[PDB]
Amino acid sequence: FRPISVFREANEDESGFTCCAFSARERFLMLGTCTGQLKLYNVFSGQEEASYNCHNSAITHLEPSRDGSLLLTSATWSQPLSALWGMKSVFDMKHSFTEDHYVEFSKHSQDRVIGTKGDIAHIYDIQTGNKLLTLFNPDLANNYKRNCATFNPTDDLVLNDGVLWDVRSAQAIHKFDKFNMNISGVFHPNGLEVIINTEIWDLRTFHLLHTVPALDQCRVVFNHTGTVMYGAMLQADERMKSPFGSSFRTFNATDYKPIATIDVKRNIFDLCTDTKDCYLAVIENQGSMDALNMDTVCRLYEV
Ligand SMILES: COCC#Cc1[nH]cc(C(=O)N[C@@H](CC(N)=O)c2ccc(F)c(Cl)c2)c1-c1ccc(Cl)cc1F
Ligand SMILES: [Cl-]
Ligand SMILES: [Cl-]
Ligand SMILES: [Cl-]
Ligand SMILES: [Cl-]
Ligand code: NA
Ligand code: NA
Repeated sequence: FRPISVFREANEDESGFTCCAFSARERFLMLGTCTGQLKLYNVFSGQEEASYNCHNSAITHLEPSRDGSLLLTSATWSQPLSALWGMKSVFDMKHSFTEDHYVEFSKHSQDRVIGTKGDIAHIYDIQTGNKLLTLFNPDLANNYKRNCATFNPTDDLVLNDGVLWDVRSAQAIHKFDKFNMNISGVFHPNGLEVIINTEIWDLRTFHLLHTVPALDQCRVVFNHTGTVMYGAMLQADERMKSPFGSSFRTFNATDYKPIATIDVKRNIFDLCTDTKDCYLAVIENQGSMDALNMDTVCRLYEV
């Protein structure tokens, strides 16, 4: 992890970056801020290129579509909690997801959005914004406090609240047993495994493949090729405070063997991987959770 670039929010007493994602445009990074702005920065120079007001509270998460035409944002407490924006021609609002505090695109064909409202998953059509499906079964729920619904790589399956759903049939296929209070789990890009906190399960048999203690209370992301997994531990759950602690870990995504532990000695707000297994960007807070304001920087690392 060679540092390449660092920058703070331009012309700001304290810097308020809260999240990041690589643009479809080379050399440009999208950043959310604590005042609900979306900014485009040159990641090498640190120059601010564009700014748009998206939310009336901190942006917590953002996801660009692969083709560069659409963007999902989420905010902490304002209404709507999540939104879809068009980024061709004039930056515009396409749809609002009033009470969904987390959203993702579908993965294979990016024609749908999946939103989370507490224990409930909502699936929407991008074109119409219509809610197509609600996935929720009170009898199967794990009631994970930090539930996030997600599609699998082929968009055929959803994981919501530790329940595996077949989308087409809107059938609960399997409920994974609950071994933590918070984390609901994600699909491995390999399409064969799910990672639910410290447990790795096989989708073809439902057997436990691996225990990975270091993944406790972690969010994870993969590099472009799905050969490396990055994890960072959430802080246990007024301005937005650092969602993560000060370390992230890398793992071989084929065998879950630890590769590196990186303590950046600053609490982490977000991490994003590029689309070419080359660069990582990290939002790091110079300030503590007791500071009046956050004072974040974006570091670009070569991996
Ligand atoms: C605390 O509430 C406000 C918040 C927040 C928040 N900011 C970034 C993320 C996040 O998960 N980012 C991914 C990457 C991504 N963009 O999905 C991430 C993967 C691995 C890493 F090592 C690192 Cl540091 C971050 C989150 C987040 C937290 C909790 C849950 Cl349940 C869901 C979330 F999206
Ligand atoms: Cl600038
Ligand atoms: Cl806020
Ligand atoms: Cl827990
Ligand atoms: Cl903080
Ligand atoms: Na730089
Ligand atoms: Na705002």
